[PDB]
Amino acid sequence: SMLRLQKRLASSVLRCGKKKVWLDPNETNEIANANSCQQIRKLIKDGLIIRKPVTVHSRARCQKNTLARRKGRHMGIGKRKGTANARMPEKVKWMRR
Amino acid sequence: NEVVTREYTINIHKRIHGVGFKKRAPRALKEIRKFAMKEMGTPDVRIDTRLNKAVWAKGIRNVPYRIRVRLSRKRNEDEDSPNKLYTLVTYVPVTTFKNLQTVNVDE
Amino acid sequence: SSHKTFRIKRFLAKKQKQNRPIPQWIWMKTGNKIRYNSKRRHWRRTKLGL
RNA sequence: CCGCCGCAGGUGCAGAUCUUGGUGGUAGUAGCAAAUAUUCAAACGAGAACUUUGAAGGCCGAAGUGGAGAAGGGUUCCAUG
RNA sequence: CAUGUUGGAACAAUGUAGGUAAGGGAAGUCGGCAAGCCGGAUCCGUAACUUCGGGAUAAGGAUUGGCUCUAAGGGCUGGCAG
RNA sequence: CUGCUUCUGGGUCGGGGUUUCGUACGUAGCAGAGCAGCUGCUGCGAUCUAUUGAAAGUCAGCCCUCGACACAAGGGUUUGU
Repeated sequence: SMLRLQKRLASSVLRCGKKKVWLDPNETNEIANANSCQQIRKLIKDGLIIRKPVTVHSRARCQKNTLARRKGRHMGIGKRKGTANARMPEKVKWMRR
Repeated sequence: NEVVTREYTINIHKRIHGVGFKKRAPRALKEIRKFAMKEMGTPDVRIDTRLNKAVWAKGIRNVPYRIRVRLSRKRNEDEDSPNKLYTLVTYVPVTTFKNLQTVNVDE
Repeated sequence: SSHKTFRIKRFLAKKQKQNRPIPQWIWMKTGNKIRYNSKRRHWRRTKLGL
């Protein structure tokens, strides 16, 4: 009916965002009468309130692309947005030499 | 006679033609609800969470052209609305709509 | 603000305690004229000076 | 409270873009159009487009619609109803 | 976070904010206003004039994707190997 | 402006017709710049060729159906010389 107190507390106890607090929608009325963090820590042990997993940001196509960059692919004349100096400066080239 | 379940493909594409990008999927839910009221004369049309998901799968703008649907008139649960029966509109995954008739699936 | 002087926090203390409605036995007194507390003060509406 | 004889005056309103208060027609009208977007199911409840939970689709996109503060507010905090 | 203090239904005219237009091309207009063109990077090339600093991204060209290669540019350790 | 049982009628889906786009995924190839390995085979590889005028969409205000599927002899408000 209103679990805002118990989603806020659950977020504070899990040390996550209330984004990631899953309250069992079946056992709502047993979550409803929590009212304290100690009472909510029981519902974490009972597995009624659960930390949702992190929404996946895979950088697999990033690696696949960086492997092509290592071989000089996608690094052609019509993929260069900054100046030759801007990209790799002549002062750092000289320092190295 | 009353607890009847029938398969349907709903040409959403010709029930969505000319509605704006940010109202295509919301409209697609409202013609599947009309489609239920029309074929099984029940104001109480409850549309499954998985059929919602199926319409919204391509996002708000792009909607499945055809969606397969199991349309099931059922005896209403307690705390009664004066509607004696309701229709539960359930999604059916399908790979080809090519030569799919409306089938009277049985209990 | 969070940083206050003791003098202002005593001023703000009095203004809180004045901001309660009349007791429901005050209007049962013989020569009662008070219907409700007219000198109530909400924190959006009237800004208490300073 | 008033008639008669006298006495006295802050003594008669349609106006002053008069003063104060009230009420019309306008009119159920203008309007409730800046910043992309909602949807499905359930729960509580007399009652749900808006509340809460779950699920979907989106947005801010670390110079944030994020997390903290100073000025300023002053209890707005928190629970319950 | 719930679209900015409301939803629902239509998709007329007039708006407001976006676009696109055959052939012509500023004939429009006080006036190219508005819009459009132009744009990054690499390689060329660059005038009058000049306080010799500039002008200068002057103007004017070329190239640009994806893919498979090739060459060049280094550390570490006992003209060399690892 | 139309339609709502002449055993008939619209409606939903399907299937053809039309048409738009330009040849789907998968599989196959001693097609493929070349490259890597293993003693010719095997890989990695944009693209190419066949399957394939393929695939996909097509009335929502295209045309035709006699193929499926339910639905349809109702409801409401009035009207007299």
